Amino acid sequence: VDDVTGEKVREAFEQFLEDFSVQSTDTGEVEKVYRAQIEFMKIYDLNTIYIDYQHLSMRENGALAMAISEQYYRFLPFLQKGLRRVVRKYAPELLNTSERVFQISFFNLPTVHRIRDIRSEKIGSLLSISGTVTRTSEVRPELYKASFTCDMCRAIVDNVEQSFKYTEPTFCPNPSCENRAFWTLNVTRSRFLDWQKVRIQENANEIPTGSMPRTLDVILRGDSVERAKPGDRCKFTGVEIVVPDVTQLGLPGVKPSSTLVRDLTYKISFLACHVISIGRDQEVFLNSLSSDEINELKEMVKDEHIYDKLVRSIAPAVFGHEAVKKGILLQMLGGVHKSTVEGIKLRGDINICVVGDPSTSKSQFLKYVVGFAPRSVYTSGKASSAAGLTAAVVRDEEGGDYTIEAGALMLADNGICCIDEFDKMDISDQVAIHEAMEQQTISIAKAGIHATLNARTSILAAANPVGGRYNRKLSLRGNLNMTAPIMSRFDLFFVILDDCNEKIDTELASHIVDLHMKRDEAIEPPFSAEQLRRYIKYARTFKP
Amino acid sequence: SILRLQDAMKFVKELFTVCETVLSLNALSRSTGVPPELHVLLPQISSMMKRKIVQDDILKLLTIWSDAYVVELNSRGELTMNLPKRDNLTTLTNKSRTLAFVERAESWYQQVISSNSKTVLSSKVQTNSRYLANSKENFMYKEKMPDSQANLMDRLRERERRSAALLSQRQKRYQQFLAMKMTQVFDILFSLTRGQPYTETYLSSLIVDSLQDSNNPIGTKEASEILAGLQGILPMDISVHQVDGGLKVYRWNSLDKNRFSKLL
Amino acid sequence: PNVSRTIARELKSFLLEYTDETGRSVYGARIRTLGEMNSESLEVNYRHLAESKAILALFLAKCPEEMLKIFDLVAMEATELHYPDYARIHSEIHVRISDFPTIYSLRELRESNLSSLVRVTGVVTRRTGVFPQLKQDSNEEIRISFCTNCKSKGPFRVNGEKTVYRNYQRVTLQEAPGTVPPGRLPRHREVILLADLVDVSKPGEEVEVTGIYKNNYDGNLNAKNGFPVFATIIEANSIKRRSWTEEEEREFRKISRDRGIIDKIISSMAPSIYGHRDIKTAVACSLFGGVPKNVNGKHSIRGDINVLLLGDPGTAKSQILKYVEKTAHRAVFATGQGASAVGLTASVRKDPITKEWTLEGGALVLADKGVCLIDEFDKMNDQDRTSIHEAMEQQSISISKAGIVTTLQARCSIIAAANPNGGRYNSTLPLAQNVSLTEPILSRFDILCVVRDLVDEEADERLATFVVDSHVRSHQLNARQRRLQRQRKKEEEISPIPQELLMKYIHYARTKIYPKLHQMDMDKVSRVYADLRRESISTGSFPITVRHLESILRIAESFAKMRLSEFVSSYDLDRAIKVVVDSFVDAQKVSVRRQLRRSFAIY
Ligand SMILES: Nc1ncnc2c1ncn2[C@@H]1O[C@H](COP(=O)(O)OP(=O)(O)OP(O)(O)=S)[C@@H](O)[C@H]1O
Ligand SMILES: Nc1ncnc2c1ncn2[C@@H]1O[C@H](COP(=O)(O)OP(=O)(O)OP(O)(O)=S)[C@@H](O)[C@H]1O
Repeated sequence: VDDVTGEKVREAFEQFLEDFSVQSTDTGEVEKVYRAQIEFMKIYDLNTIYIDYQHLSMRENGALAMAISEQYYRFLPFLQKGLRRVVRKYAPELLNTSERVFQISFFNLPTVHRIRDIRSEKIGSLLSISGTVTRTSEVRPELYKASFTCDMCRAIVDNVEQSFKYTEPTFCPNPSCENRAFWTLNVTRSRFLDWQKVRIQENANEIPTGSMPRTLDVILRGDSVERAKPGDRCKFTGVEIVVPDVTQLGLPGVKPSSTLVRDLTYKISFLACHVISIGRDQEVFLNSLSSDEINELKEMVKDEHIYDKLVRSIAPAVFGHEAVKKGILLQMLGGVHKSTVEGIKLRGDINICVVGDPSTSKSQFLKYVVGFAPRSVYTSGKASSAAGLTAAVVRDEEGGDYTIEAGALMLADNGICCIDEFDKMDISDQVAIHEAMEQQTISIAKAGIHATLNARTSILAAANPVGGRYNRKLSLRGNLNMTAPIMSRFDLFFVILDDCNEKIDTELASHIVDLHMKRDEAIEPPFSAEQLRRYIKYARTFKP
Repeated sequence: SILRLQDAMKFVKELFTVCETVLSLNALSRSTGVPPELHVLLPQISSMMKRKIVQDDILKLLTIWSDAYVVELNSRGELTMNLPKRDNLTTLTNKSRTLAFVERAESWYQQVISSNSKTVLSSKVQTNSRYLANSKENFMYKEKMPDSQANLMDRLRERERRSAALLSQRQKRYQQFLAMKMTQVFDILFSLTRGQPYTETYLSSLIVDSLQDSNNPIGTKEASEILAGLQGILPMDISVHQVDGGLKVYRWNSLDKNRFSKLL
Repeated sequence: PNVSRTIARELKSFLLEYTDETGRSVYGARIRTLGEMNSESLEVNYRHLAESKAILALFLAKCPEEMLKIFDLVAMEATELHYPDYARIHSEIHVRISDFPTIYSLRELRESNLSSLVRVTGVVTRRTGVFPQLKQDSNEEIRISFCTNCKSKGPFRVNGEKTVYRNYQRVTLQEAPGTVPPGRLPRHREVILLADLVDVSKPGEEVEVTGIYKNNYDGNLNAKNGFPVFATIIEANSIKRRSWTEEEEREFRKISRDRGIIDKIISSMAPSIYGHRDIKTAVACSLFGGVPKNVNGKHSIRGDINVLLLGDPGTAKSQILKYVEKTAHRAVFATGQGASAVGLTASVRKDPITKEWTLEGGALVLADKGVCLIDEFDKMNDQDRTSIHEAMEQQSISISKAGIVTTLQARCSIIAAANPNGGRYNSTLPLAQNVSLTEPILSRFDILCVVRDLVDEEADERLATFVVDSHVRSHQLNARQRRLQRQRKKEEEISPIPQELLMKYIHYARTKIYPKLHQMDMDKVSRVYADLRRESISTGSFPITVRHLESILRIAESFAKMRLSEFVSSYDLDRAIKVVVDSFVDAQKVSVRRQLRRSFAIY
């Protein structure tokens, strides 16, 4: 029934992209939508078509889309073949193409998966994966369908490779002979699509704090190549196939062989068809958001004292410091970074840099922000090195070439990259930051590779004064132990003190106690640590 | 000079001798219909001559012999040109076209001799919202007109009253807000997750960090509320019963939903 | 194309019997030039062949390599029927083609283009040595069906020799730096060099290749057995190591013939900066460049300025050099954090995966005939400092290393943003003591942009107004018209020349004009130089050497290029002496005030 199962899939899918998939008209786009997609595609050379998954769900009550999702890799060739029967009708691109290739790429899936959610049960299925790229590989052309030439018949064979090992026919389909001599490969009449392999790793939001983030390697084929960039968060979408790796020997052991031939050793690798990398636009962000949540924002923005209601609600545990809490609330809300006249581009981000006496709860702000600010990173600094902080150069065996490691700065793009104990960081690593402060971009010329990657990253700091605690006696000049530039580039400064009192220390002690008295978690601030996030994700778009 | 310098047709007719060639070249390499933007072909023919070549040269080619091409302008605002022939070429046809073109140029020469191979005109075709800003409310302490008496207590005497509704109103807002969220959740777990024994913590931590890392985020315990609401508004399939910690959830059986979502 | 015997005939109608403009066969000359030169390589003037027979030219798309392989053998028999000796002289001759209109940049290559002909620009990033490439496994070494005695699992070993060897030099070509948009790593393409084209190119130098675009695999499997490493490789067929409209240069001259150009350029040199005319002046000077002049007599002296910008926090120096990166033609921005001296200059390595010697152009090499922009000098290791000092003095990079010997040329200027030791300028204290850079490399530079931040009640107010207005101005077909023209209105709010004009201007300048001098003032400027020498011996220690003098003319020639004179002028030489003398003045101690009068005899 699986033959006619794939054929019913074909019928249903051809039917879906046949009729309209979008009901809108006279306000959005025309009723027929994927016909318009095909028309756009025909004039240009897109070579692939993206289709919603929601609409697939809305086609046959999801049953069609469900079937496509659960088992997918069986239908990729099935659906790709079904597509022609459509496109041959309307857009005669295919005979004029002289080639018959279309990456039917899905997108907007309802359920992203953390990478540790990947199993083998999801084999051959369709899935979307959030994560952070790292160490892209240079694009290499990959054979897709080749022309094998017989050794004596010299006939053409449209043999299809499966990214496993050199495939080959068994009898020369030219019925003149049924030879088994190795048909001579041809590269010309062989459509090959280049692919780029990137090592994706789990982000911070989903990993339980304190655990090492698992990784994996994913492969990008088709036009999806080159769409990645070290540091950019992405939400890939595609199959979850397995690639044979002869390199697995020893410690596992028991693994079987193809004898009734040699051991088939395997390893999982996502293969993504479509890439999304995002992360006056209120025209976009608003109408994108449904009318309901507009009421919630409407509330949290039309209230009078939000700017106060917010600032005393950024550090529920911390006691007071209404100066610094302000400094942070402004951090997560960057500037505009709008470039000048074509001459140059100037920075649009803020870098608050606390420096405080002992027990000032300066590490709490960080180990909070880095857990509340999106795509952030916490590094003790002195344990780390300058090379690690900006970018690393490392060698890869794929092409025997040098390439880039994203590092804290590049994988901290568009998020706060907090740091601890600058003073402890010897200058050898203090230096490697400057370009990620004002010029906003890192530039590296090592081991032959010259490149420059933009790191639009807010930074922070928590270094302690020179003598641990700093003499009120002494001045401030010979008291911070940091040079002029890095003292300037910090567009805030907070030398936090710590002094004695009664009408303060009593309150502080009562507060800490109430904290340690779990039952007395009256700490509830006006705005939760969640609605603050959505309110920001709105306010990030005004560019006054 | 005025009579013979106008015999510079070679410096323009040669443009027709090679343009079609590279044009044909593009035509014989581009299966997209070979749409042409002068901002690429113009440098191409430039290199082909190394001379300055600007659109005016194509305009002079149009002026001398306007039928051998189409000169329409693209919707983006760029003037293009394609071939009139319905197949690629037969180089003898191209040769005869170049011959008749130089013959047309000589006819121009005779019938003109003043005119320095002028250019022809182009064949032109015929051709608030909830922005939640507040730029005024932050003006100043304008709130100085109402010089009322203790009447303000009056207003305040009603304040507490509305505090009852307002609070509850805000409460209903979540009864509203969460509502819209669940409108997608019965297609979040549904459309991908057919593992029957799913628990609560895992499913929640799936909901958060799902598409809720896009424009519209959400919090964990809020996801728990979403689940409880889904179950309650559909106890037919979704059966949730707690063992020791965390409420395990039912075995999915994929109903239709909005028919009950209208019960907001 | 099997019947192509007749087609080869028809294309060999053009073979010898074509002439033009009073005879003089295009190839009747080439055949005898080969008979007398023995270069085993035919030229094919594509311009004339394009006129000859359109079908033959178009045949460079379907089977272009098959077409050319059929063509060149009959060209061989042609030069052999012309010279019956020639066939025995060489082993085989391959033709080369003149030029195409197809200028697909490296950023644009598609599967439609592969296996066809392509002409691309770029820069040779790095190259290798000659390969004896392999090219019943003829050149498989991955396909062995039953040619093994123990073929079940006992492995049989083939040799890698006794096999045909093709002259094979794999050159990495990357996109031209500067043109690369910021963020994107420049593409790499492996072009192939063969018998005649071997070693004809170096790294760091511009090239233009005309080869085909094969989808060929490499037997360095390294991944799986029946899966070679497939690279989209350019096969070279002609290499060129190397325009704008007339009335363009006409109105261009119309502008450049004014009197204000030498200062309108300055005031337009920097888009969003307040003050620092002196530093903008030096920037423009070392941007335009001067006429170099090889000296086989004593030592080749380059005519290329080298500005060191001794900065100070707050002063927009890095923004200046970022503007320069954008505006100039061959900018290579590299910061003293990722210095790794092996990176700045060229280096030679062995690749672990393929066991092949390569040598890779450095930042100085990657910038040749341009500007290399470095900053945070005092924040780099001293060994980088030593290598850069060597490079500046020889303006090139010789190399004689394990398995390789050559001499790359690195004319390219250097702009350098520095940072004084510790914090800012201490005081009027000497510049040398004020910086941890060595006296040799200090003297290697000619211009020293001394900037300083000083509190002022008023000048800072005006500057602030300026900067605020800067952050104010930052932020279909008719909308694009109304947008382009409004961007140009903002281009005019900074009243002097718009930018695109100025970049075309600098290109025009560094291309065409090469000014020189007259005898008249050169000995009177040596007189002024001697007067400087007496004012400097009155200063005690001082680096006043031949470099300090030659800088003057090296700047005056840049000023002439600014004026497009082809020969130095008075006012320009006075500008040059002013800039040099006061750049020196800034470096010195309290004497500076005395110096303002002491060496004032010039002004
Ligand atoms: N203002 C405060 N209110 C309540 N608790 C505080 C406050 N300041 C410090 N604490 C507590 O005291 C501990 C010390 O806080 P910090 O001084 O921030 O530690 P830290 O970040 O390691 O400081 P350094 O400079 O790196 S040694 C924390 O675990 C806090 O819980
Ligand atoms: N005339 C000016 N107009 C506008 N901005 C200016 C001007 N002068 C300085 N600036 C500022 O200077 C900034 C860049 O200065 P930089 O040259 O980067 O200083 P800096 O050399 O980076 O400091 P270092 O290297 O850490 S010592 C710009 O972003 C401006 O804010």
